[PDB]
Amino acid sequence: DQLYSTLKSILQQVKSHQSAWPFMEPVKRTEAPGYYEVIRFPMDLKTMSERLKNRYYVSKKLFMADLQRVFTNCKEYNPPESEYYKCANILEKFFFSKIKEAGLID
Ligand SMILES: CNc1cnn(C)c(=O)c1Cl
Repeated sequence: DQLYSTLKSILQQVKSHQSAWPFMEPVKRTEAPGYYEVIRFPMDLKTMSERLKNRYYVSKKLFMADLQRVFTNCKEYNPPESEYYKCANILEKFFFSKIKEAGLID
């Protein structure tokens, strides 16, 4: 399947990015005590990798939703000038450039 191959490529490029490090695994409670009382829909790149493997991403829309959720969680939780927020905006720019380069559409 060509969608799977394209999404796998985009996701791995995102994961290899220097600004992806905060988003690689679920936020640990020890890193942010009470995070899971605040953030209703946690998401991270490890979870997305498994979802990709399990053939969840049958559309661009589903893939976009999860990656975008990584960023919105980060911006909802963290101050605008925090390193985490800064990484989210850098990685989001990159993400959208990868979507465009792949020609990924609905
Ligand atoms: C390691 N990533 C983390 C850690 N703490 N918080 C609050 C975050 O939002 C993220 Cl992405």
